[PDB]
Amino acid sequence: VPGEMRLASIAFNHPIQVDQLNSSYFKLSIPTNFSFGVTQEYIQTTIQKVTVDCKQYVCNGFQKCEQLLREYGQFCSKINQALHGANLRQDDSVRNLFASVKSSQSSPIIPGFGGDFNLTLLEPVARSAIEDLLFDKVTIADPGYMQGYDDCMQQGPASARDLICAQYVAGYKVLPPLMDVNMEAAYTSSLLGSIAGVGWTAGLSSFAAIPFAQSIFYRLNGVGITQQVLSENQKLIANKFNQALGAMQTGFTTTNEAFHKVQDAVNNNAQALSKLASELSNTFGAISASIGDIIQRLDPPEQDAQIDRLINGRLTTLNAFVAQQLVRSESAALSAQLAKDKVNECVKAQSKRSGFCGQGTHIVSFVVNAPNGLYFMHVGYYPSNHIEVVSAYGLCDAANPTNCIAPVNGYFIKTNNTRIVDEWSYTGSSFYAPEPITSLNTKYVAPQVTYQNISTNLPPPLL
Amino acid sequence: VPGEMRLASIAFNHPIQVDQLNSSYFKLSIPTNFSFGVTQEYIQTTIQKVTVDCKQYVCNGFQKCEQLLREYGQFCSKINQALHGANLRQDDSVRNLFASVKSSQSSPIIPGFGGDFNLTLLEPVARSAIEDLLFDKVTIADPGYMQGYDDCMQQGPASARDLICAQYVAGYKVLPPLMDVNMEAAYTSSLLGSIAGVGWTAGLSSFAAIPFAQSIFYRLNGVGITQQVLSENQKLIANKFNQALGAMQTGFTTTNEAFHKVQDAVNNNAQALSKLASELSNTFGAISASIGDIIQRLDPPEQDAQIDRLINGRLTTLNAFVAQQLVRSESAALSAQLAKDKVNECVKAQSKRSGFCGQGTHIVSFVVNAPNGLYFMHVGYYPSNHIEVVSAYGLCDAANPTNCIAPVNGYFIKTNNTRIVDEWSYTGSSFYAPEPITSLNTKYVAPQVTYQNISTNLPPPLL
Amino acid sequence: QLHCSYESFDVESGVYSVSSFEAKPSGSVVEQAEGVECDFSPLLSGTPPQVYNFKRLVFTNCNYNLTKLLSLFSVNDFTCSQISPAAIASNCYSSLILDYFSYPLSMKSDLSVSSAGPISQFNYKQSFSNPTCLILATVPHNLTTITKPLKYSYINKCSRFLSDDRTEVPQLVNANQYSPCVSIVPSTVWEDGDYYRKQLSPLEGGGWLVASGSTVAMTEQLQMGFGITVQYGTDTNSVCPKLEFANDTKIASQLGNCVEYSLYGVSGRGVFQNCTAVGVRQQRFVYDAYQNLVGYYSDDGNYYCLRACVSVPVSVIYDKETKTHATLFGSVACEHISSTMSQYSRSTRSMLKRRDSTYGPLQTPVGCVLGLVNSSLFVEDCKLPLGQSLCALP
Ligand SMILES: *[C@@H]1O[C@H](CO)[C@@H](O[C@@H]2O[C@H](CO)[C@@H](O)[C@H](O)[C@H]2NC(C)=O)[C@H](O)[C@H]1NC(C)=O
Ligand SMILES: *[C@@H]1O[C@H](CO)[C@@H](O[C@@H]2O[C@H](CO)[C@@H](O)[C@H](O)[C@H]2NC(C)=O)[C@H](O)[C@H]1NC(C)=O
Ligand SMILES: *[C@@H]1O[C@H](CO)[C@@H](O[C@@H]2O[C@H](CO)[C@@H](O)[C@H](O)[C@H]2NC(C)=O)[C@H](O)[C@H]1NC(C)=O
Ligand SMILES: *[C@@H]1O[C@H](CO)[C@@H](O[C@@H]2O[C@H](CO)[C@@H](O)[C@H](O)[C@H]2NC(C)=O)[C@H](O)[C@H]1NC(C)=O
Ligand SMILES: *[C@@H]1O[C@H](CO)[C@@H](O[C@@H]2O[C@H](CO)[C@@H](O)[C@H](O)[C@H]2NC(C)=O)[C@H](O)[C@H]1NC(C)=O
Ligand SMILES: *[C@@H]1O[C@H](CO)[C@@H](O[C@@H]2O[C@H](CO)[C@@H](O)[C@H](O)[C@H]2NC(C)=O)[C@H](O)[C@H]1NC(C)=O
Ligand SMILES: *[C@@H]1O[C@H](CO)[C@@H](O)[C@H](O)[C@H]1NC(C)=O
Ligand SMILES: *[C@@H]1O[C@H](CO)[C@@H](O)[C@H](O)[C@H]1NC(C)=O
Ligand SMILES: *[C@@H]1O[C@H](CO)[C@@H](O)[C@H](O)[C@H]1NC(C)=O
Ligand SMILES: *[C@@H]1O[C@H](CO)[C@@H](O)[C@H](O)[C@H]1NC(C)=O
Ligand SMILES: *[C@@H]1O[C@H](CO)[C@@H](O)[C@H](O)[C@H]1NC(C)=O
Repeated sequence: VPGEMRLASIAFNHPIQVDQLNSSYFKLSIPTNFSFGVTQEYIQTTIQKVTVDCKQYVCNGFQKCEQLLREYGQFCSKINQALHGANLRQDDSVRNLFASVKSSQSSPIIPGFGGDFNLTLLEPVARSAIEDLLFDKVTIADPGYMQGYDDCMQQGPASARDLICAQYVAGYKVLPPLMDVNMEAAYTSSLLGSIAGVGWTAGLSSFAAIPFAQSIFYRLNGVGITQQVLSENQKLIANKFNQALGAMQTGFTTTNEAFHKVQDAVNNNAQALSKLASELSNTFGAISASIGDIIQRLDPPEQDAQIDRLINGRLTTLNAFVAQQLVRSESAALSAQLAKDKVNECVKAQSKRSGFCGQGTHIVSFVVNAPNGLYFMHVGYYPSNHIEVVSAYGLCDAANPTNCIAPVNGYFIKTNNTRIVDEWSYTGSSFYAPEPITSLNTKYVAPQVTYQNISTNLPPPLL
Repeated sequence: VPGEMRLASIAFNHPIQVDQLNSSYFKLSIPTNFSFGVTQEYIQTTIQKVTVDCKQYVCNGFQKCEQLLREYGQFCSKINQALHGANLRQDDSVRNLFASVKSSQSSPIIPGFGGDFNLTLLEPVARSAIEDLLFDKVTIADPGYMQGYDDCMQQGPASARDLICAQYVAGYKVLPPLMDVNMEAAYTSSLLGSIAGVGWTAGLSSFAAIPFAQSIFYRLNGVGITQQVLSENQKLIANKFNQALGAMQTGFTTTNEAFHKVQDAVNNNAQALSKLASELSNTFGAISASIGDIIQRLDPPEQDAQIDRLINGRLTTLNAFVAQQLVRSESAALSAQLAKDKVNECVKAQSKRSGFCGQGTHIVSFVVNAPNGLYFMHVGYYPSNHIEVVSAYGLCDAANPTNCIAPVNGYFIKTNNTRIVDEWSYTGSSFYAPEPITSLNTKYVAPQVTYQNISTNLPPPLL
Repeated sequence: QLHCSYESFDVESGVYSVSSFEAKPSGSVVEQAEGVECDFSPLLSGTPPQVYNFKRLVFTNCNYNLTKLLSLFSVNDFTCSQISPAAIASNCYSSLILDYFSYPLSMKSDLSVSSAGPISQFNYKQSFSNPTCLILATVPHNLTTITKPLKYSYINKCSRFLSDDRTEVPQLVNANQYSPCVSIVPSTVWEDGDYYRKQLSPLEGGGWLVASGSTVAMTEQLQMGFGITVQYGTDTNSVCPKLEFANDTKIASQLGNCVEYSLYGVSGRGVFQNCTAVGVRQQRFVYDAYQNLVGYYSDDGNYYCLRACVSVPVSVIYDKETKTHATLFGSVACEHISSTMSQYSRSTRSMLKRRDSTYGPLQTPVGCVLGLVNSSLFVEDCKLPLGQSLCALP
């Protein structure tokens, strides 16, 4: 028999402490190890589009209720118009999103793209295996339109359980998506074609058209990793990168919260339809939920007392339903704006903002189709094995106080490396990689009291 | 007359493909033509503010009602409190927006401002010609409060059809706007005068006071267009710019989506009032929609039963109305925050993040007053006639692989121009335009295996 | 319909929903039966009971024709709560119950199912969970095998004294139950205002049963009343009106696409299919979690599945710029489409026919459409998308 549950304190991780130091030099923390890793997000962009029939939902061809309904015919008109406007908004958001997805130009894409990088995202020319894994993991009901109506009809299995056949009972109509999944696949491939790249200035006109690996090295130097390290570790980088990518095959689990959100987007749509269906059986104190039954059992002077009760409650349900749809539609529109923003930042370029994208600085990110939205993956850079080193605010010529320099995108640290005869060395800011100080990694600055006074050998300036 | 509609596939506009080459050099796509163009957007910042007399909407002061409502008197207080708070929020949002709209300093503005640019947005020294074009295209009823009482009253024309005078029957009150339109116009003139400075190390502390054209040229070098080209094409630039500007006079049609949004904001405000008005005639099963009719024909034991039923439905519609206002007010506040963000980014300065503003990189944008909000216009750059050229990652001295170079905000391309004897030439990235390579266009970089090896003539540096 | 919904003569161009087709219903089949005529002979002789002595007949498995019974008496009061009297005669049920009794018509003023009279306070009550009817009637001079009570009688009080001799507990009669006081009251009340008592058992805590009653003079023709209630059910509905099944000519196993039906008095409409036979066997019908019939067992040994019938969604493409329109029938596909519809929607669709009387229907990936024309053009934005890649050009 399993053990009793155990009460426990919530752990609090403590940040690595770095003691403050006085004077002209200071302690510096730098990682000596790193790993690629990924994060994911799901941004819903749409609400499934439906319409209803205030003439088929309330009653079903009984002439007595039709005449009663006429006194309320304007409520249906309000219902229909409201739903119609909601659907127009959904189509607006789709077009607006795609307008930013498209690029004026892109690379062609072939198998083996990305060189040593594995790139499982490539299409089976298609959508992609990753998108299909998502769709398989999703528990959503079998699709509408074709064959449609004939899966309600006896020409099919008795085991069908689709609410879609109930679509033809309840008066529901499910409108088709505007986007067409094949066009959708074309749009996501177009985004992959914009890769390599964003670097090289704005990237808003020109298209670099360079190998994928090269764009990666460019991004790595954009985060303060020295160029020398990048050339030495090229295969290592690809190996760590593909380990992170390979983990995506385990990413389709219930502990993946982005995945969970996708499933709940599906769940919410299904629930809304089920609510209207269940209400068809809801008496309002009426003798029966069936109009024809109460007609058959009652003299007409009393018959429509029962019909009236039934009609009013049915209308009330429809009104509540519409209000809910309008709210959800608006939340989707706002969510779609966010998706558009990330496409124009997190995907189309490396970003310096932190915040957006996965939390590991930023390096290239990717996006794929997901039901009712976009699913993002963010490659990130996670530091490890931080060490503490001595560093100086800057250096100057002790023979001439106006000769003062400071490192660019890096630090001056006391050398701890046997290759360098010089007492100080430059390092990248993202990684511990000391190197000799040269003019390429430094700039002249105004003098400051904290700069070290070097009385001997400084190559930048030599004098 | 016309024939049958034609079924068609939705076209998919393919991006221009660029081949992915596999060596130390690559194809580069660069536009050879461009045009100015504009986009527009409407951001609502406020909703019409209303209050409701909670006694007058329910009844006309008939005394039976005066006593019957005492049982429900707390409902009215809740209604008044909720509406009052909603109106306070609208005023808060307006003040907050203007607090950042204002500038500590601005240029005086004169006729002939902007030089060769036409600048039709200038006030007719009033509001502006553009603002009036918008207001004339808008179908909204003329505002009251000076006086408009006599368009209700027998002291005026028989043709008035304003909801405004229905406000004196139903007890509605539309609150006057928080600010005089002239003050608001003054704030946007200050925004026009806030241009130039456009930059230079935040510019919150300074004002450059330079010609509009001059500030534009700095914006143009901000996107990689070379200066030499700009100096030779200045009149050409002015012409293209004014063609884009002149199109705004044709932009105020229902085919303009931003314009359409403005009209619907107006429609919604009028619509909310009409809903309440229509309910005055809605019986709730009461013998008549009029209280006085109920009183005139009934003994008090029945009379009061009829009146209470009538009252209950009237209060119910007021409650739903308040909820509707609370929702809309909140969405307006959020929208106003967005506008504030754009004014302090997309308008006051050039932005490099893309997404925002018009989709053509970014160059100066303008904003004008619109009903219930701000109407933005964004000037942008659209590349055209892209060609592919050969380009290199960098260039080098083959005798000394210990100092190499790379272009700044541009590319090194193989020369195709008879004017330039050099094997390679610099180009701007926003526009194709070869130039000799000089130190102004380059930076020293660490060497790489993909850099070309020049064994003979390379002047930047010669040594 | 669209113009009326927008209260205008100029609807903005777009695609709009319109009401769906009813899907073409067809003639009925039934699986009711069987049983034998419900013997109503207990009413044909002897003296009917005092208001606290009721006779009851439970009817199951049997067939009836109540108008045969109506011919036997003159009815001086007919009323039915929660059901038309015509329907209760024609309805088929899991049970039919008849209560019958002597009743002077001098007391008819005190009797209705809702009455506050002493007859309902202490002698009889009916549940309102089931529809009810009431009949008052008298005996014809040729029905003399039925005989009169010496006097009509009733209990006008029923309470129990508390054991402490200061208070008393009233006992109104429970619906569908004899009053407790019947255990002490005599088969008739010997004199008007007679009262009786019994000591309560110690298991009851002591105290005394108390009851009293009143009488009404005997009349030239016997006067009587009846109470009727019915019970709803599914596969228990063996009580039915006498039925004739000639010339259906067939029932279950004859299809059909939408047919009216009744099974054991359970109405519905739908199409059936020959399928498996999930359990529980012999349970009559089969239902989903929403209480909608799923399918039904039959005496041919065949389980039938039920799909109800399938309605057809409709939408309309409207181009106000050219003042033209076209339509889409949705997922239904052109295989169920015909030039006219009995299914049906609105009295005509001739406005479509203004062009489409001359052309065949066109299938599309979304669904069958009328008056679209397959141009195979590629256009970036129709401003009238049909969803997917479909696009109707103006
Ligand atoms: C940097 O750290 C990583 C992990 O912390 C090291 O990777 C090793 O990876 C293999 C493969 O999963 C593991 O089995 C080993 O246990 C890992 N080693 C350690 C010490 O965790 C990687 O070798 C490190 N790189 C350095 C120190 O240069
Ligand atoms: C990298 O891409 C290769 C294909 O080049 C993938 O290898 C295939 O993976 C699928 C999925 O399990 C297998 O069915 C195939 O048999 C594999 N190919 C071969 C030749 O064995 C691989 O999964 C991708 N990812 C990684 C991390 O290597
Ligand atoms: C040598 O280092 C000192 C501090 O480490 C430099 O700074 C001087 O500090 C004193 C004490 O506050 C000040 O009075 C001087 O004004 C500082 N110098 C300057 C130039 O401001 C000192 O400059 C260094 N000597 C060199 C670089 O020759
Ligand atoms: C370069 O771009 C300009 C600006 O778009 C082009 O000039 C316009 O071309 C269109 C093409 O139909 C004409 O309708 C306009 O009247 C032209 N305007 C002006 C001011 O010339 C020009 O044709 C382009 N040139 C090339 C070679 O592409
Ligand atoms: C901008 O330039 C346009 C020319 O396209 C000016 O518009 C015309 O101005 C003349 C005045 O001589 C009028 O007679 C025309 O009717 C105008 N054309 C129109 C309205 O299409 C315009 O005045 C200039 N505006 C500014 C601010 O310079
Ligand atoms: C000349 O260009 C080549 C590439 O075309 C430069 O790169 C060398 O390439 C070979 C083969 O890939 C490598 O083995 C060398 O290590 C590369 N050189 C360096 C410095 O890494 C080559 O350097 C250039 N020669 C010069 C500049 O003298
Ligand atoms: C440490 O910093 C303080 C800051 O006030 C300064 O006064 C002092 O000179 C520094 N050095 C020592 C040794 O305290
Ligand atoms: C060039 O082609 C070879 C294979 O022939 C490939 O290994 C190498 O990575 C390519 N260079 C790139 C993509 O820069
Ligand atoms: C005999 O009758 C009464 C209850 O009816 C009670 O006084 C007594 O307990 C009964 N005898 C027994 C043995 O229960
Ligand atoms: C159809 O029903 C009959 C019994 O009526 C049965 O014998 C037969 O197997 C059924 N066919 C199918 C395909 O279920
Ligand atoms: C319509 O035209 C397309 C164009 O190729 C053709 O493929 C198709 O078969 C035609 N018919 C239908 C019903 O789509």
